[PDB]
Amino acid sequence: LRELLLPDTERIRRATEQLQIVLRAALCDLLASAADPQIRQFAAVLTRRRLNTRWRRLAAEQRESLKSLILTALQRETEHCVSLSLAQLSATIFRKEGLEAWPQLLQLLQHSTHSPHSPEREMGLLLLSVVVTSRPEAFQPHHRELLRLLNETLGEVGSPGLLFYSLRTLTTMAPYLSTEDVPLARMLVPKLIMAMQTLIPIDEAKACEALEALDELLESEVPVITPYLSEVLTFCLEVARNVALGNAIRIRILCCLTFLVKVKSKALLKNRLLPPLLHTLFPIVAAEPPPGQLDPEDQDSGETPKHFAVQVVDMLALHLPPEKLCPQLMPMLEEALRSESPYQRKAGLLVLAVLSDGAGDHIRQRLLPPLLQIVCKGLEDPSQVVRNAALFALGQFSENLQPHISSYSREVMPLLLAYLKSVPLGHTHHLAKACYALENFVENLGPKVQPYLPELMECMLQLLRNPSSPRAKELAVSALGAIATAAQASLLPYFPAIMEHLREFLLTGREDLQPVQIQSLETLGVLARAVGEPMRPLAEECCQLGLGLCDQVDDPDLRRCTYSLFAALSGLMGEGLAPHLEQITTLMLLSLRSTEGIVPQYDGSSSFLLFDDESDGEEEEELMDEDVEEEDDSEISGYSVENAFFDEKEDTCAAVGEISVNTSVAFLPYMESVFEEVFKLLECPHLNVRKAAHEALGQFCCALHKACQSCPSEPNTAALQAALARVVPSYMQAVNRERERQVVMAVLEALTGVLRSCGTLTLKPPGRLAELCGVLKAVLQRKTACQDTDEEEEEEDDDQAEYDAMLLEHAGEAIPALAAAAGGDSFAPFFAGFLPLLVCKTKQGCTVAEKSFAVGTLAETIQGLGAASAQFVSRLLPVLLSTAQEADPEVRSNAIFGMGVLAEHGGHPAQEHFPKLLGLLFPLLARERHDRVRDNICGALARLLMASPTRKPQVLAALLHALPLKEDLEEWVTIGRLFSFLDQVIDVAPELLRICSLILADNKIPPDTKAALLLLLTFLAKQHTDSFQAALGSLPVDKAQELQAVL
Amino acid sequence: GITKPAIRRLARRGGVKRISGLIYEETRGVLKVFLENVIRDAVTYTEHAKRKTVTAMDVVYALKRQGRTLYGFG
Amino acid sequence: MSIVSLLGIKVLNNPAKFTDPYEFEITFECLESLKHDLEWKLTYVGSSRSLDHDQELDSILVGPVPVGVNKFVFSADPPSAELIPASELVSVTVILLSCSYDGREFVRVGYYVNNEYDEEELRENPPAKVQVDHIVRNILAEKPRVTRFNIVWDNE
Amino acid sequence: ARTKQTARKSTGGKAPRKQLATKAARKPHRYRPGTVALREIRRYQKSTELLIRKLPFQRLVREIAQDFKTDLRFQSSAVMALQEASEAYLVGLFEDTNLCGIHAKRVTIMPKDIQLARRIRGER
Repeated sequence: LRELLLPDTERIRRATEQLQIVLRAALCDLLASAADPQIRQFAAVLTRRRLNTRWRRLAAEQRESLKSLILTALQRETEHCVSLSLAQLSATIFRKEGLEAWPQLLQLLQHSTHSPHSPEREMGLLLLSVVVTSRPEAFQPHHRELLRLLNETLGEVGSPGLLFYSLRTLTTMAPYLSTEDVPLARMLVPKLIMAMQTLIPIDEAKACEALEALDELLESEVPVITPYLSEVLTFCLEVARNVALGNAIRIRILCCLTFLVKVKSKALLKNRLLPPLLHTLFPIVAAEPPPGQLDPEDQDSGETPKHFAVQVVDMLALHLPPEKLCPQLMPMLEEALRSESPYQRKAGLLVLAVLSDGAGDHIRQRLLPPLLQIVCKGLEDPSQVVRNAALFALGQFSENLQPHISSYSREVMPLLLAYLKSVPLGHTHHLAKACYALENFVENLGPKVQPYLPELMECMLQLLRNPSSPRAKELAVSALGAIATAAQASLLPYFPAIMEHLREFLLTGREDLQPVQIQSLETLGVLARAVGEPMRPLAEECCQLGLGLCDQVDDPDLRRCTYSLFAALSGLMGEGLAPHLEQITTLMLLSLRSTEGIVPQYDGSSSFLLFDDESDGEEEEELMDEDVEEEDDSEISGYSVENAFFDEKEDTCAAVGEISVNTSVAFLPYMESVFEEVFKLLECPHLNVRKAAHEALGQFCCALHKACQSCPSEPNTAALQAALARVVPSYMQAVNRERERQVVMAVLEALTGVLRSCGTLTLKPPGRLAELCGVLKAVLQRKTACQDTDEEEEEEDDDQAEYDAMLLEHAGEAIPALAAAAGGDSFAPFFAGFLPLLVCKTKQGCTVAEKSFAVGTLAETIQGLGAASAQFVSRLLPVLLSTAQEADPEVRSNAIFGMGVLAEHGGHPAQEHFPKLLGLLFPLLARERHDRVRDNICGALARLLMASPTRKPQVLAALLHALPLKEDLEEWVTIGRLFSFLDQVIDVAPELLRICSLILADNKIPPDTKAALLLLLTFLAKQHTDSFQAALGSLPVDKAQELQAVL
Repeated sequence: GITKPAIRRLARRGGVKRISGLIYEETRGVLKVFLENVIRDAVTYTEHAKRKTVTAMDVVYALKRQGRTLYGFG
Repeated sequence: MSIVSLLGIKVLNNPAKFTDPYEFEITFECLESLKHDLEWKLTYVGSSRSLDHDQELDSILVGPVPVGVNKFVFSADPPSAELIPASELVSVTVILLSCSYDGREFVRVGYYVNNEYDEEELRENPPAKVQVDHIVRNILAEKPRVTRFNIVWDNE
Repeated sequence: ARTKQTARKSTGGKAPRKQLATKAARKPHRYRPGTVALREIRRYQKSTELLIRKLPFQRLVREIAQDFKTDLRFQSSAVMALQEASEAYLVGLFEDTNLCGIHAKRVTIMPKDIQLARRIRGER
């Protein structure tokens, strides 16, 4: 036994590379060298791999002897690491063999885990945890027995090892908890909390590996932790606010709190668990950093619990109504703002910035005028930290409060521009913060940027045209791209200089300018999206440059932002991508299957075997399908996912969808190749990748449908039918089963976009409508799994979350699209059940936005249903009539539009209400001041005049008295259709003639309206033509010149 | 350069039931020869492209020289 | 996209005698006349350990290219059994038929042929000396393996 | 017509800007995922792993690459394409070898069957 397996001197290499490798120039039989501690550890590590590689070549004669040797060894070991290694070896033997093929290991576990000796219990639990971890599905039957064992063992607070290993066993078993096993876990939860409290001060690593169990138990699809939510939250708060504790454990606890809030936030809202949660969270956000040190985000040239506490606050804001959060947070926040300590201001600004996300509406309409809190105070605060927080808060404000913040541009822009001018060069971190804020504000301005365009262009060309650091050029390029997005067509005067600067950046092959290459490609794509025709001659040259950098250096951020460039260029180039379509379809599919994001981390014993068995026999092991001879869990010390490859997939999916939609003829040979991988991504564990894949399949369906319209061949329509039958079931299955809510909104939006484009092809298979309507009715009824079944238990019809209104609106937006696809005849029975929910949403006293959305959805569904609304007019008329009697512009406009279209498409059952309908339109015409609502009343009156049974016995004169159509050009088609429905045109001649004269210059007015007038002029040009002379004489001569022009 | 379980799995997907012990070295040699040919063609394309780094396009172009083998005459 | 593509291969004598000349029926289509003629080669693979140990039976050229079903007679001698290794003679091997234009091959079809005794009488007592007349070979033409190489046809 | 309320989070637009220059819109390079995320990442990686392990394949490709020319680098996408091509070629070769064995009234494949499959699959 002269086995010198220990390091000796630094010449351990002289041992490893030379000895124990020269066997050729029988060791398995006596690999039981029990001489000195941790040499048994080496022996077990080597034996694990040896048996993994050659288990099936030992037959059965020595199998039992080896098993007995291992069991004897496991009952006499005294150390811990070697005991863990022997447990690993035992699990490896168990994993490759059958469940009942080792009838003594189970007996040992059952006997030891119920033994009255503490070392026996520790050795039993350690081995049990390792065995269960190795093959979790083996212990599927005995969940009740193993849960009972865990509940008995977790009460032993004296020994930390038993607690830690029982918690590891719970970690492994937590995902596979069934509904019938809930009471045992519910009883075990308090023991888990006690074990956590005991294990926190002993060691941080074990505390983290047991927080693993707690986190796994948080989300299990079964109601395990809900009855003890108060105790769990109290423990999390108690451990989270311990300032003397470590940062890693606090970060893990804050992630646990985030998951608690996300899964069930309403439960802690009904109880008085929210005020303590805020009182514990806020000091963490305003925590003073160590003296001398600075926060990670405030460095001159992820780690702290401050960011994770801010994230918890953000998640609380997302999953909670503002009316239940703002009153309980505004006092604390307001007291925080007016504080001497700068970090209190930083915490307040961060909390406000992340509150602007999930409470966008409440701040936007009611708390946006108090914008002085950020721009006028923190942006010029004496403390630099408060200035950085103010810049971040302004960026979040200008990115979340999108439509109502551009009104304050006149006062925000000059100070922001002065701030950018005040930042000196060489301060690229501060310049980056200011440029982030500037871009986020500029992107939404649109036409408002034109007054400030020359100043921005000069400021951003000062950096590029003069010597500056490479870090200060990508920021200028990004700001330039934002300015290009803002000024879509006003950027022509500066276009040549910007283009030549971008080309100069792209051409130069200097290795220190990679990020500005990425930004140049991105801004080239942004320019292609924004500016149109003048870039078409130069667009072809941009494809060569985009691929030229994509094949010189390999970078996930370079392959990305190039697919976006081609997606942008496909809009204007059109079918010109065919030569490059093959090259951009490959090198993109490879990015879609690239698994380089998940790189394993190996920190353990080094491999010294490096030997492969040589045999010449006839191997029969292939009969067992599930070969376990491969390298499974080779001392995996966790994984380190790179957050740059999933961000590559999320963008390449959208890029390929846009390319397929644009290039709809040349993409057919590659559509089948791309579709399979895009579908394969639907099971990705990434939120954004799943969202992008769901949004990309719908674009594939639309592109394939328009290709089928282009070439009406049998293979094209067969492929379209197959693609729809593969996508629509996936869309329906991912709505009422997928927990992530952000995916569900995207899926509903994609489904709405498919039903509008594909049309009747979607619903051709029988029974598809019956389940699509069921799904859309389940979303409105809050029965889906994404909404957590109305956050468990029940509700008393209270105010729901701010972000669930968007989900309900997306669900209800597909009803008009669904109606226009089923033809109306077959959609009536389903609309009968759909009606009560929409009527409830528009009940008096509810939200204004929901009221308007419900009324508009009813109007559009009337439009889609058409002649099948005869049985629904009776129910619909009271709702629209009551809604048209409010004091809101949008709501009343939608009500009038819906009432008019109901009159148009109501058929015979709607005719009996015509005198009553006319008796109410006259008072609304005069009293109303808004231009939109009077235009919609005009359109409703026109449509009502169209649906005349025989004739109209004046409505026509009063309607033609005023024609102020300004902001509703889409009603001009109905107005034009109104004319020529077939004598008193003398009185109403001047206004219609002047309307025609003014609309001659404008191309926005449909030509059909003008053509209608000529028919009635020519028809009446013979009978009673004497009135035309009087009409011409009455008109002013200046209008007479334009009148005589057309003849 | 290919592990034995990978060879067994590849044979499994091909429908092979029983394998002799001498298959591993032979299939490693076959893979080495195939990759030598493909890398040769890819390097030829890369040199024709005046570049010092082989990309995916070069490999795709190189794969076209081996031709296509499909069952039937489709 | 090859101008001339194979459609199907029909074998008239299968199983055939070992010494019986190989004869096949070939159906193809001619879109346009080719200035140079097409030559087909039949090769027998004796030993798989080396590629230089194979033997080419012959090479024949046909001038006219008829459109449709073609009438033609092979002029190839039977493969030499003597040059085949004695150990590997009674074993499976492959035969390759290819059509080449100007020395550039574009279609190649291979067939597995098995040299096995047709009677249990010799299998029960296999002698050291092998008898060529008692070995019957069969060709699995039911599952052909075709390889297509794309080549340039017109300068364009 | 109906007033369209699309002014909320810019959803439905052409494409949001990446904003990866400005601190990627507020550790991105390397971060440790959560337990529930780690388990799902493990499941996804195991579910889509290719037959040939990637590290030995890149090592072998590098071996032949330096056999041809020293200091010759390979794109990762090129290595992935080579790996997929090798897997497809090996599966085709193995199924042809199984056919050769079946036709030969044998159930065990041998190196001569591999050579015959190579010869019939197009020489080269």
